[PDB]
Amino acid sequence: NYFMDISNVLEWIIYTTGIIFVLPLFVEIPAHLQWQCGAIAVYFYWMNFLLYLQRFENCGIFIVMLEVILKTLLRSTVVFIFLLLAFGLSFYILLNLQDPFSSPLLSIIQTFSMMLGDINYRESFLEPYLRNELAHPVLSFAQLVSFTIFVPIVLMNLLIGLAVGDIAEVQKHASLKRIAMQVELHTSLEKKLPLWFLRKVDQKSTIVYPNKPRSMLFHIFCFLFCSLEMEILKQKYRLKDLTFLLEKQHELIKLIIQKMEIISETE
Amino acid sequence: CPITEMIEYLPECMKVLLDFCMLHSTEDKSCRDYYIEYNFKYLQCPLEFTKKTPTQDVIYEPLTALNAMVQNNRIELLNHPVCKEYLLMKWLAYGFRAHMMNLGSYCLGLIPMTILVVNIKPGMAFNSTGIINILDTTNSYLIKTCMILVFLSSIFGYCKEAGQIFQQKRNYFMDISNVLEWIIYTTGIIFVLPLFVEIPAHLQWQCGAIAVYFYWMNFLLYLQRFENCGIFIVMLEVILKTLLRSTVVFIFLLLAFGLSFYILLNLQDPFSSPLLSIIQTFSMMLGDINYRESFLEPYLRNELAHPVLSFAQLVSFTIFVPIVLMNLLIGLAVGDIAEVQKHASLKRIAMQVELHTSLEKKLPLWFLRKVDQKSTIVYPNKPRSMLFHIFCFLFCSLEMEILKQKYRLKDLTFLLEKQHELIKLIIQKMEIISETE
Ligand SMILES: CCCCCCCC/C=C\CCCCCCCC(=O)O[C@H](COC(=O)CCCCCCCCCCCCCCC)COP(=O)([O-])OCC[N+](C)(C)C
Ligand SMILES: CCCCCCCC/C=C\CCCCCCCC(=O)O[C@H](COC(=O)CCCCCCCCCCCCCCC)COP(=O)([O-])OCC[N+](C)(C)C
Ligand SMILES: *CC(=O)N(CCCOC)c1nc(-c2ccc(OC)cc2)cs1
Repeated sequence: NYFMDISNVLEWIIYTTGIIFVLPLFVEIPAHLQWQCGAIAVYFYWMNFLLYLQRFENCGIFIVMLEVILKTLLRSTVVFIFLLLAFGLSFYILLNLQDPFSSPLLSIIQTFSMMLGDINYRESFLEPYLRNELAHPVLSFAQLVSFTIFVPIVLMNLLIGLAVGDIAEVQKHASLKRIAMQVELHTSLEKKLPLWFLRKVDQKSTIVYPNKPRSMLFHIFCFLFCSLEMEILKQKYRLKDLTFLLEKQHELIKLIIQKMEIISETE
Repeated sequence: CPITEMIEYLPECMKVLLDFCMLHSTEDKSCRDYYIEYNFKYLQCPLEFTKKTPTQDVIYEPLTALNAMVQNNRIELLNHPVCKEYLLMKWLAYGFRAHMMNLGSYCLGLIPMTILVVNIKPGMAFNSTGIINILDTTNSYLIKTCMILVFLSSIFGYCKEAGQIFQQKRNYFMDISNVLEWIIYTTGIIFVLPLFVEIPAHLQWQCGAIAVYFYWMNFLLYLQRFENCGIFIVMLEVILKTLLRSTVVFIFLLLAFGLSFYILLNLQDPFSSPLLSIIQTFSMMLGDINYRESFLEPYLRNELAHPVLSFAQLVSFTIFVPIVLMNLLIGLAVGDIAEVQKHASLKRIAMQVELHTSLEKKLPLWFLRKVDQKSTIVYPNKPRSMLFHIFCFLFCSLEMEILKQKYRLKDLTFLLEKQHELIKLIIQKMEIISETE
């Protein structure tokens, strides 16, 4: 049941790679492989260490917001791939004589770096144009203005709007989510402990002295640790009771007319 | 028809009517032989009323109840499991095959041009026997077949497009997808023509650039038919239309700053011509001002005519365009995306049911009689049929209450009026002795 879990996979990568980084105390290994593994291990240790901050109360809401934004980015990745591959192969054909666009894969990585707005207009477009070093100059400037309109303007603002919507959705229900994570942590931890330890550690009542201060280190830890629908439903209940009582009263009045005595008002 | 009437007026009774269409077999969820049956007898008309007939004057569009539920925004009925199984059956009947055929007929022209680009150095003239610089062999068997595939795909695209010309009859003129197909087909023809007529390499690569741009740009429009992707395409459409509405304010403000910098900074190379100055200010829009290179270092060498006016123009440009205008575009994008995601879950199922009800009107009636079904049987205990697992991994109210309140209060005041009339009748017919005067 643990196969569809990324935390297990991160632990596998960390443990194997940290084994290979340390093995020269038994078996001699070339230094290239050793530092190649040390890089991946030091990356994934501190990357995995964010997942242990989810258990705290002052931190876990940022981790769950980061999770939501990252999943939405994973949903947009296919539009990213196709649009970026379009612009990358177009710049590969247009700007072949320059060093950043020599290979197609280098051109794709260059357009991915140009995504944020580092276009390098003067170095790659203008100064080759003033030295007659651009084949197809008009097509090149038209490609430049089309790339500037599509990717850094439209797509980035799309990501910003998606992030704003997701963060508003998360912070709609933050205060319930915090206490839900705490009670889930305790009710999952309690199912594994033995029963005699539960009988020996629990309590049934607490006594709090508000005048006496609590027990320096605790002060530093405290510094680091720092409805219409139900109303209309009640309205509906009261109106239903009202119409029931009025029906009974109407029946009694018809009984009065049925049993009434009429003299000197007939015909 | 009363089913459409129930969808229009009382949808919560249609919910119960759909609840009668779900049958549980053994009422034991642990059994491996346990199943449930879905019946689809109320969701559509008989198929004879669908096709136009000289005897039957009236017609009905296919998927009747689903179209009626889409036009009345009854999403709680669309999320009912009988409707989900109905769309799943309708997709596995004929939708997947027609969709994969329509995608493959385009991908057959898409792939070989990308192969032909990434396996030939640009700028060189290439022919069926190889690359001319002397002739380079050892790839000619691949290059020849790729050029033949692109040529054949382009001429069959012409034939399909001319069929749509003689079919649609000038209603297709206000459509950008037809125009993109025209550009793709003509330009891919011109990129491949040296297997018949010799063409200079400059025109050949000039056409190859435009073709490889517009193939992958057009290929985004075929992702709109999927469910996991099309909402991004429609959000991109909305944002791009709003940018097209703001383009005139862009043009006037940018032309102001461009001609001002053309007059001020004439001695520098990026502002030599007026059109180059306009393109330079358009590039400076995002925040790449080049303060040190264009403003400060000419000032410390006494190379600026009008220095005070130049720095005032710099601070005015920095305030207007990268601060105000970009934040205006961000606010417009946030509002439009919130508006789209207000109605996402209805829009997805609406696109799916529109795709099926548009595809079904063209198929012949005997094929409809031979492919459809009336009931499905699902075994929840037995897993479905590796490749399917990879495909599943890649594929992963106050107003009505106050209205009811108003109805009940109106009934209440009607009954109280009748009761008041009866009490006045009691006083009219009552007998009074020993209480008179
Ligand atoms: C030209 C190129 C163009 C390319 C564009 C492509 C664009 C596409 C971009 C991104 C899409 C892919 C995202 C990859 C994983 C995201 C899912 C995820 O972690 O969310 C969830 C946590 O979310 C969090 O809040 C945790 C965040 C920390 C994890 C970071 C590890 C990443 C290191 C990799 C770097 C590798 C590089 C190595 C190089 C040396 C985990 O999933 P879950 O099951 O929901 O929750 C279970 C959580 N518990 C219970 C386990 C706690
Ligand atoms: C100094 C300069 C300053 C200038 C500032 C100017 C700023 C102005 C900027 C932009 C305004 C102009 C935008 C042009 C078209 C936008 C309309 C459009 O596609 O929306 C809709 C789709 O929307 C989508 O979601 C599809 C998106 C993909 C299409 C990309 C093709 C563009 C390539 C061109 C590049 C050319 C360069 C060539 C160079 C070699 C299509 O229209 P629709 O009818 O609503 O929907 C029908 C959709 N179906 C049914 C067909 C599916
Ligand atoms: C409203 C609609 O979609 N239906 C419901 C179908 C369920 O009952 C079979 C319609 N029914 C008719 C109809 C007309 C004539 C005949 O021939 C006997 C059958 C059904 C038209 S739409």
